[PDB]
Amino acid sequence: GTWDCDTCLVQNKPEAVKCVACETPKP
Amino acid sequence: PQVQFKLVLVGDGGTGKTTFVKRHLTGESEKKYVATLGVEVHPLVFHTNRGPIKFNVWDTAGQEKFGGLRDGYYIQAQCAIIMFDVTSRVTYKNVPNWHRDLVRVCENIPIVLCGNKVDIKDRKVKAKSIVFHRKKNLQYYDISAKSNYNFEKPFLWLARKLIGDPNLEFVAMPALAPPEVVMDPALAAQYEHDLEVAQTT
Ligand SMILES: Nc1nc2c(ncn2[C@@H]2O[C@H](COP(=O)(O)OP(=O)(O)O)[C@@H](O)[C@H]2O)c(=O)[nH]1
Ligand SMILES: [Mg+2]
Ligand SMILES: [Mg+2]
Ligand SMILES: [Mg+2]
Ligand SMILES: [Zn+2]
Repeated sequence: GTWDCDTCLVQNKPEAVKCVACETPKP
Repeated sequence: PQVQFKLVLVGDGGTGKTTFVKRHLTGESEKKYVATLGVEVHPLVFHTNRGPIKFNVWDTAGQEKFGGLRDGYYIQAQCAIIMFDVTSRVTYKNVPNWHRDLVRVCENIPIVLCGNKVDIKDRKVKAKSIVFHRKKNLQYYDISAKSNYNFEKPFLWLARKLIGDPNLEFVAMPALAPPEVVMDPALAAQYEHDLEVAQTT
């Protein structure tokens, strides 16, 4: 399942390691 | 899970984008700074007849004065508002540029065109000159950030487009900063009629 970035609130797909928008790493 | 959409707010520097987004008090108290991009994301909740919907509005930190915005700003936008200043004709002249920048990166997302500062007596960009929206599923609203005038209108149109429900309503206005200027009910009436008159041409 996808996940919400804690920094910019963008939704990333479950695969991504960092936010596709703000490059913030997944917690 | 909460229903929410990324909304990018673009337009020339000085058109009132920051002033506008900040009217929404809780969106301002809960805003998130994104250093990597130099952006503040304002979570704007609106309560609709079908539940809450949240617009996460991306506000620049002024960089738009010095060039086009980077891809990461636009990335994954689901809707947008394009703003200009009806007291600065060049800001409206730049609208097609923002649209192009936006569509290049986001495609055919719902977009609303806003002419801000209509509270100001000596208006320069009047209804009959505002034409860019007619062509591309772009809705237009006059607004006045400082007076809260038409504040909910862009958000309601986008809500109806995103949910796919023409009958969606806001059950109540969000708590907003008290107007710093007054929007003359007569000007609002004339500007409103001016847009309908124009829409039939
Ligand atoms: N009269 C009037 N002035 C406004 C309005 N919105 C913004 N301004 C002024 O325009 C200037 C630039 O506004 P700002 O929000 O910083 O624009 P931005 O660069 O697009 O983010 C500021 O001095 C604001 O006070 C409005 O609705 N009415
Ligand atoms: Mg600003
Ligand atoms: Mg506040
Ligand atoms: Mg509220
Ligand atoms: Zn992010």
